[PDB]
Amino acid sequence: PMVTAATSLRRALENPDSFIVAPGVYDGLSARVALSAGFDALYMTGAGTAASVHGQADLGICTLNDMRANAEMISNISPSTPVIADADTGYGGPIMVARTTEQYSRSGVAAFHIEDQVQTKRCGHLAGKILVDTDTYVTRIRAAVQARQRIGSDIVVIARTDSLQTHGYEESVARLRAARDAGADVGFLEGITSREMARQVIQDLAGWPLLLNMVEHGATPSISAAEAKEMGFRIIIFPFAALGPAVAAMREAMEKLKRDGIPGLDKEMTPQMLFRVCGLDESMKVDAQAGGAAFDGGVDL
Amino acid sequence: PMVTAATSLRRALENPDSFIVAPGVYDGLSARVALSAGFDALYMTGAGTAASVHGQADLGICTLNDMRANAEMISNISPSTPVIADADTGYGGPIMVARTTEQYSRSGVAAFHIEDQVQTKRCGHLAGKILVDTDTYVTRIRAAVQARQRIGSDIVVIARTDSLQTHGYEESVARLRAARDAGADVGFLEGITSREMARQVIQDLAGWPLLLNMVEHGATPSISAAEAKEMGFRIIIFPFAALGPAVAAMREAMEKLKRDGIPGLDKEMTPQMLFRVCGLDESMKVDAQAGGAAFDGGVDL
Amino acid sequence: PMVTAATSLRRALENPDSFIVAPGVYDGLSARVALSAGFDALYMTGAGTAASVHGQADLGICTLNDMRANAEMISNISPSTPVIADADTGYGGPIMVARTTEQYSRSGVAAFHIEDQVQTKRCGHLAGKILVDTDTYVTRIRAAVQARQRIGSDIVVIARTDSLQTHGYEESVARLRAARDAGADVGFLEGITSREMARQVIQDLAGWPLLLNMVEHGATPSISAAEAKEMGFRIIIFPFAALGPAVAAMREAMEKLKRDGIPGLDKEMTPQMLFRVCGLDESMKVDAQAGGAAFDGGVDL
Amino acid sequence: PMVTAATSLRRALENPDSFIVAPGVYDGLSARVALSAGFDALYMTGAGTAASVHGQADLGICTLNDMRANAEMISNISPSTPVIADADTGYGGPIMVARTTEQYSRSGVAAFHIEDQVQTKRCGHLAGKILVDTDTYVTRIRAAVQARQRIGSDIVVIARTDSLQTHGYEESVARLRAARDAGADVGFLEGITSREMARQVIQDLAGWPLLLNMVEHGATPSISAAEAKEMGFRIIIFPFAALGPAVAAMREAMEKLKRDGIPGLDKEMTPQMLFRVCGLDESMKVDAQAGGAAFDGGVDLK
Ligand SMILES: O=C(O)C(O)(O)C(F)(F)C(=O)O
Ligand SMILES: O=C(O)C(O)(O)C(F)(F)C(=O)O
Ligand SMILES: O=C(O)C(O)(O)C(F)(F)C(=O)O
Ligand SMILES: O=C(O)C(O)(O)C(F)(F)C(=O)O
Ligand SMILES: [Mn+2]
Ligand SMILES: [Mn+2]
Ligand SMILES: [Mn+2]
Ligand SMILES: [Mn+2]
Repeated sequence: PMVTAATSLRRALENPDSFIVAPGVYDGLSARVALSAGFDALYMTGAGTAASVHGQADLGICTLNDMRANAEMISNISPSTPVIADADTGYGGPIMVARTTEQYSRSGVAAFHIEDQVQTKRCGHLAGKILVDTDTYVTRIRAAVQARQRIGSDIVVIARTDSLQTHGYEESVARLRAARDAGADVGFLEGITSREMARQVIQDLAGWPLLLNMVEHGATPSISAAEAKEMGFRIIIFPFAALGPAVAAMREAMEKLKRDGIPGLDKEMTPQMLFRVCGLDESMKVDAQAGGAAFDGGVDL
Repeated sequence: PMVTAATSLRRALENPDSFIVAPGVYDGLSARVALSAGFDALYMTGAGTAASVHGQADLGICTLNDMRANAEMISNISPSTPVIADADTGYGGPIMVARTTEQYSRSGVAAFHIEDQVQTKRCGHLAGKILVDTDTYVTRIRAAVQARQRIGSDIVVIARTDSLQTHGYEESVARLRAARDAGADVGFLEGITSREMARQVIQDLAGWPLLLNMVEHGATPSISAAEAKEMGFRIIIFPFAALGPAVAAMREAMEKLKRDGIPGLDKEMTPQMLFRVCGLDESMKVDAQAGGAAFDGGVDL
Repeated sequence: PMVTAATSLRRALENPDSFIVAPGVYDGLSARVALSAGFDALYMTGAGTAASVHGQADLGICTLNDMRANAEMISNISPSTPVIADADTGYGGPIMVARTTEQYSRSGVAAFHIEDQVQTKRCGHLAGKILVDTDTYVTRIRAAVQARQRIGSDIVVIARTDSLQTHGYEESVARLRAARDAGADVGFLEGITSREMARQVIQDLAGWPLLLNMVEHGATPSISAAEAKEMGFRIIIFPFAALGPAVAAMREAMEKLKRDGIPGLDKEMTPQMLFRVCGLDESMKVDAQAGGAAFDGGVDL
Repeated sequence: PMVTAATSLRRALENPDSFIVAPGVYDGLSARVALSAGFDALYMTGAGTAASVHGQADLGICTLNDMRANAEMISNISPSTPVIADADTGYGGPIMVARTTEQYSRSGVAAFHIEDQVQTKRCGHLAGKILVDTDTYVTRIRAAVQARQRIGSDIVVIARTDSLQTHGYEESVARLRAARDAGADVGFLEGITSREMARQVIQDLAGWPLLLNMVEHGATPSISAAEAKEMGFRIIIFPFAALGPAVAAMREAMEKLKRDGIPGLDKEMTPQMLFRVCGLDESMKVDAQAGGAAFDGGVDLK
């Protein structure tokens, strides 16, 4: 019997108390660090995938192949951490949304989210978004739900709406209701603009687990994880938890290297140290375990 | 016709006053950030490829597919900037050394490096490394040379040897010699153990450009670029330039997130901020030029 | 001094007397076979690709990754042989049409066609098609011409319209001329319905090279290369010239393997014969010239 | 729960009565065709993958990435039909054999085979084969077996040796044995020189279910389905069963296209027909059921 984190994430979002905290990772390393810090959930950012795999802004540039491989490898770094993964708008219509679902399920991906934008989608905290009508939107969600059923996957279907910005509060809620009716599992109102409004969605969709996108310095005012739990939310996501820090530091680092002529990393950061963050030691156990002798001796010095 | 940065680097390699300084990057973000900071050349670390793409240590886990893809994107962020891309051992015998060359060429890679380890390779600063003999190795260096000139490519072939730690300085120099005769453009003594030895290679192989691999806190004492230039090297790489610092900053930041429950990114790090680092302005022009409406009134909130 | 069939074909189309016959190929095998036949050009069918890569119909399930990979590899079987690569609707808006143009050009592709359906397009001989408005289409062509030009590519842009069935003859022509004005290299009126439309269109955009798509037993009367040349076409393609016969042959061989329980391939299908169809001899030479003893001996017996 | 055709097959293999007939497919077309002919199992040929995905010979060109992708798409067309996928040598040492085992399980691959060649392998019917040593090889086998249990897959680890051409019959059987020992489920003596040795090897490795690779016009004399069943094989594969014919038919099609200046395909082959061979109807039902109307009025021309 093979296992997926969809299952125990699914049980937790059925327990009305357990609260899910998920930092936003974008590649192998951010995922290894966020694990070491002791988080019990990860979020694979679409934006961060764009950044790292393409060097590109969050503009629909990422392909299903792109997202799925990244989502996959992030999922099996630790197969019991549920991974919540971006899936943008489904990489097409029903035919495509199902492949994405099927794919993300086989991959061990614990949840994903489908938004209501046109396929050449935009970061949610960006102006001038373009949406698809409610009918097409429900059709994506209904495909993802029917797709998981057919293969018996527990993968958690998260319905994002980007419509607040363009269409007003009332309409985004009509969309979330309509996604709840097609069988979605969690509701995702993107870019909540106020505490009044976080409070107001939660009651308007009372008893449906909702998710908060705590992207900072965008449309959404700062809510700590505790306050969100307390407000009623069931999941909070921090898409730039890794990406932000990593940018500031590399920048300073490259400017330092520029004036200086050598990086000057702390003497702690040895290649073995750096490798250990990426599972060196577990990787050599695997070799010694199967009769191999390549890491005979260790690996220092 | 189409241009590649092979020809600049190969040209610059001929003027013996030009000295190529290339920091390590390992994904799009590090790349854009290295570029933003004014570097004239980039080095894509294999180790860093393994870590960001796979979350794995540097042990030959990366496939040609992984490597090339990552090489092409990094190379095309800024087409006029030369990129020296790790090619491990050529991912096979000659047949593969050859596809490796052609594909890196087509990708717009400016230079690459092939070493004398078994395919199932390992970072050069760990104990244990297992090598192939001199003939096989030369076969690889010859395969790259032949495949480049067969397609009319100016990509720069860097001959590396990982054989100092087990076979001794003398052998290491003998393999560089063979390689030089086989037509490599640049010598790569991995894991130079002293300044004595740095000055010494340069002399024993005088006339022939050499790379210094400036990985700190490993086998090589800390030599700055200015100093390497003065010794007589032609290229200096720093594989962990972005990676060390990103690992530190993210570890920090994830620890903060865990205690704090909100990441607290500096206010300067809006979503737009971060996309703008990843070419958002330019992506927005392509559209407008083409001329699209998507982006109309930009994206600011 | 890297080179590309794109430029060879650019030139062909500059002289109106040149006539181009390009059979459909969909994978490495079809490609080798068609090359062995002596054909001077290839057409990588999108439909085709979907069937081999995915085991799926032509419904817009291939992503850019799929199509670029296939196109590149086909293109580099015989680098001197121009390959006309299907490129669907460009895999998104302008941003993606450039990435498509850039990648295809780096891959050695000679030409590609962009059409005017929605991104979840279907084969042009199915009913139903859904189209985007003319402006949105022109925006695509325009991005490919621009993208071409920013990078100095000679790649041929082929403007397709699927508008005949839904909008009729004259809207079709209107769209085509609109694309010509945007810098497109070749017109492509999908599923022309009569031999006199054939001739009407050729004088309707006279001076401008036109492609005939000779897919049989859908929408288009059966017209030959001789006949097409005479009519005044510049390029004739046959998406299923390899595909169909392969299907039918495999169908019959699977029944016969069904009943008889041993395939009974002809005495000449040895493994080695099959391999020589795919460059065994040439890639054994690659090795030797390097050279290892890998195939030292030969491979036979 | 998601269900793997690897279980249905593990269990089929405990039945001493179940004989598995598996034709070699290599792309989606050749999968879809094999299925409709009614086969209950498919074989992904390593060789055929090289040819179709790369245009290249069977020489170690394919990377794990390559092979997994084909193996995955091929398993999931009919997800209840077991797919036995080539795995070459496992693309490196344990670490890599582990990843291969893992990815092939997630993909739905029913079985995969691992050989004792150098990682730059060649078709086991070419000369020149250069092997690795027994220890090294058991390390590979033991790793796919440990990887498999670490994650709880039913995936069937087939053990293959190429050592017959190079090191003789008795060494060939020593290797195959060392490997039953490290936990492999199915044995694969590749390139059987004669029919009395096909009879012999079953005897020598009684207890353990074996696979015949029936590649025609190489080293192995031609032995049929019922005939290998009788002798006592559990699995027979025909790696070129899709690819031989396709080559012959395409060569002819090209000659005809020069002769006639048009393929002259049969009235039967409408685009629709070929598409339906590729599951177009299934595809269109997925859209309708999800509420999409993209295929309203259907898709046959009017
Ligand atoms: O992380 C993401 O990709 C995202 O979709 O959640 C987002 F943050 F960019 C967003 O659009 O909000
Ligand atoms: O960065 C690399 O991949 C490298 O090869 O330069 C190295 F640093 F890992 C090394 O092997 O020294
Ligand atoms: O081969 C193709 O992909 C094609 O676009 O030309 C076609 F045949 F499918 C078609 O749409 O005519
Ligand atoms: O199909 C294959 O790749 C194969 O391994 O079975 C073979 F036929 F090439 C072989 O090695 O015999
Ligand atoms: Mn996103
Ligand atoms: Mn390296
Ligand atoms: Mn097409
Ligand atoms: Mn094989």
